[PDB]
Amino acid sequence: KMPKVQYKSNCKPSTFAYPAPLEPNFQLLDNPARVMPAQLKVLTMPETCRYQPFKPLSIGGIIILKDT
Amino acid sequence: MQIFVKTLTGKTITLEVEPSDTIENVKAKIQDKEGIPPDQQRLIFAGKQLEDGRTLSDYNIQRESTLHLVLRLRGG
Amino acid sequence: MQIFVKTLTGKTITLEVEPSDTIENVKAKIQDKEGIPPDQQRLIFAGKQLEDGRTLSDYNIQRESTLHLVLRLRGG
Amino acid sequence: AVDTAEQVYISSLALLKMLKHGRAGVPMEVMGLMLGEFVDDYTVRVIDVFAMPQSGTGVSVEAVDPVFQAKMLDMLKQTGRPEMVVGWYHSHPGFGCWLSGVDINTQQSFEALSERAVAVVVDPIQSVKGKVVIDAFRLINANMMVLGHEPRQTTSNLGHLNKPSIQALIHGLNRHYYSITINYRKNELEQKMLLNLHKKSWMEGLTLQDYSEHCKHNESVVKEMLELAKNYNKAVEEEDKMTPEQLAIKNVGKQDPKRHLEEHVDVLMTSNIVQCLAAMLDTVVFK
Amino acid sequence: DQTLKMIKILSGEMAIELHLQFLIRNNNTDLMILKNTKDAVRNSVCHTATVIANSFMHCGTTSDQFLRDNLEWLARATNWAKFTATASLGVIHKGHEKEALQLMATYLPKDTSPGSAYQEGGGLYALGLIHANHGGDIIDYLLNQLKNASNDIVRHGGSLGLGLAAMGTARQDVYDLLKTNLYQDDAVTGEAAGLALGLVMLGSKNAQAIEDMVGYAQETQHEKILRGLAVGIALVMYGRMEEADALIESLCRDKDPILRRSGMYTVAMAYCGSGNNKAIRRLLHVAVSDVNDDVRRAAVESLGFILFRTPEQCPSV
Amino acid sequence: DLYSRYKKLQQELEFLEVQEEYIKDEQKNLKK
Repeated sequence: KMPKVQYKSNCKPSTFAYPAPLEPNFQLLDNPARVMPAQLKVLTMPETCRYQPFKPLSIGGIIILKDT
Repeated sequence: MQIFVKTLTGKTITLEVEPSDTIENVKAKIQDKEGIPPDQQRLIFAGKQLEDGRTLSDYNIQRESTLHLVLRLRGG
Repeated sequence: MQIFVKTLTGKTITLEVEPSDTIENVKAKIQDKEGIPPDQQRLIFAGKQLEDGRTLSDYNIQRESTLHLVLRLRGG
Repeated sequence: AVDTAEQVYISSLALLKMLKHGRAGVPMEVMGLMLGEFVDDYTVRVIDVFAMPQSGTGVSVEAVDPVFQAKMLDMLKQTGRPEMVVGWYHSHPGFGCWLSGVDINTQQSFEALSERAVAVVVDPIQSVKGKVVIDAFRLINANMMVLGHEPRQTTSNLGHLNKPSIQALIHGLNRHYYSITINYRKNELEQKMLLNLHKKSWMEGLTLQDYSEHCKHNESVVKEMLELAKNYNKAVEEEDKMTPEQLAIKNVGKQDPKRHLEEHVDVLMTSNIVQCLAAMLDTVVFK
Repeated sequence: DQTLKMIKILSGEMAIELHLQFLIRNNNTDLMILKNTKDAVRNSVCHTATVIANSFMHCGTTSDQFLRDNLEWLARATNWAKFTATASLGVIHKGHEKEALQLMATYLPKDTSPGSAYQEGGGLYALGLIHANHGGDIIDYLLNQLKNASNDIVRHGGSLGLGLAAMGTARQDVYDLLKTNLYQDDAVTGEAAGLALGLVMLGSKNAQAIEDMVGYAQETQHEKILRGLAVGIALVMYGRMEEADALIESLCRDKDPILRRSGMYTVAMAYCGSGNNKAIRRLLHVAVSDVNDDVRRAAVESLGFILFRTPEQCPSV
Repeated sequence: DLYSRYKKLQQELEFLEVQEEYIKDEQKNLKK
């Protein structure tokens, strides 16, 4: 099973743009997000949640999320 | 009865014929089998080039003998 | 001495020959026992094609050697 | 269905034969027949070629009588080479490459007897020291465009590596017939023995060039070096007194001393080195 | 449980299914580009270009209405194009394994067996793209199907599918069947067999198999087989670096252009990621000096594989 | 860092002189 958990970007949204076309700096993210490999190092870790990343975040792929 | 012919591609052709058949009838049968215009095709046997009006009988041909067929050729 | 001829059909035919035999004569035996005329074949021997003016010894073929054989259809 | 990858292989011997025959009939359009085998539905090899006798119309030629080829196609099999015929060729001298409105007709029956047939064309007077102008063609039936289809369904890049000339495209080309790419079948042995062209006898390498004319040639060349050296410094003095834009024009009418001088130095040194080396080798190798 | 750990970690079908779920739920795309191209198609080349291109946009998204609503336009394509078209379906449903066999069986006209055999011949190929490594029983299934040897179109599609689905396994049965399929010396079977063999023999540096497969390539009339196996004899040899040198010193010694071309791919694949001085030196040298343009291409083509760990270098050369 | 000041210098020394080889061959082929 997967838990519902959230994150946010630290940076201007245009950097993570997925426009599909025809200022904040804290845009949130849900459990799985399209994250550009160059910008993994600028996401806000889920420090507000009760859950914590056991894998050192700012890395790709799946992580087990420890409830605390 | 039946007769054979061969050509420079290595192709062989077999015709049901009778000794009374004229050379022009043979040419007609060849076109009926393959569609070639009778004036572009030419026939040889016994070192002799054929002519239309004679017949298998007077050509002294015998069962299953093999004629040679050859093609007209020009530039232009 | 024995050799084996694996046809494209999968049928493998036993051929008895000798090093003094020649490829033309193996083709002759092939026509004898399978009817197929001598120009309708290619002999592959899992390598270069065989050539008819050569003896079996020229290919260093030995007892129980095996070969595969393909048809040689020409024209159409 | 046909495709855009078919490939034609020709031997060296067919090439030399075709060039010689086409060049001999230089004012007119000679003829010939070519033979080989279809090794598979993607590639065709032509192995050898033989000429044909014609009576020539002013515009073109027609094969005079078929008994000749009926003889030939069995006369030579007594010496191997059992191959069947695969195509024909004619030469256009200097016109270019295309099929005329009657060449097409001749190809029609070749294809009707065997659907894989080919036509070849060569240019013996425009081909120079390379880039011999050869091409290969085959007809297409207008039926396919009546359906609105196009021939040669395509699966690969390798057919589109060349473009036709404008002159070839004014004539029918794609609206009547299509071309096939060609390459040259080779082996090492014939190359190994052909490069002997213009090799020469060993003895030629050890000759001393008539010591009496050698000095005459030398001190003939020195004289024009004199008369040129006395004309060099004028063109050195005029180096800058006029606009350089017209300086190119200053060359066009009148030979310049500088460039015209140094070829004499080249000649003198090239001769006088080898003339001196050969004498030493001789004065050691014999007694 | 330690019992289910084997499937959880070594099967990893959980991970495949999770990636599928991610891609299916988070599918963002816009077909308007495709529609803008749709009227520009005027020839078969462009038609096949579009029908391959759109499949790239839909990798594993299981979305194919763009075909259903353009079915009669698609029916304009013919011959090998149809082989491509059905093949592209395998890309759209990459992963998706749990129903895949039935899914394509929904559309595979196997009982019809059309005289346009392409319509089935490509389906096996598609089935290979789905199971790019999780072959398992599917492997044997495809192998069993090849036992029909019905016609060389299906023989081609089958050898492709099986070679992909069983890659690197070095399963003996597939090596056997591909060997016997190559020896037919046929110009449309033998190259596909060669490729599939390269796939299943991946990285094995298997000496007896190499000595086997170079033999036919030394002496054959049909170029297609050489133009296929030129890849396989590189692919078997991955990463062994200097251990492969004996092969290289032979291939670059060959006079047949196709084998010299293959040598380039082989030296490329032997030294991936490491800019070994002799590798770069020889590979660059041959591009300057060979007489045949295709090998001159493939030579410089090979550099990218041996440089990719240091992108900042390549513009310097 | 101080060890990279040796490794990178070795690597550039390696990469240079292979630049020399193709240019040396290319000038030969060009006139040909």
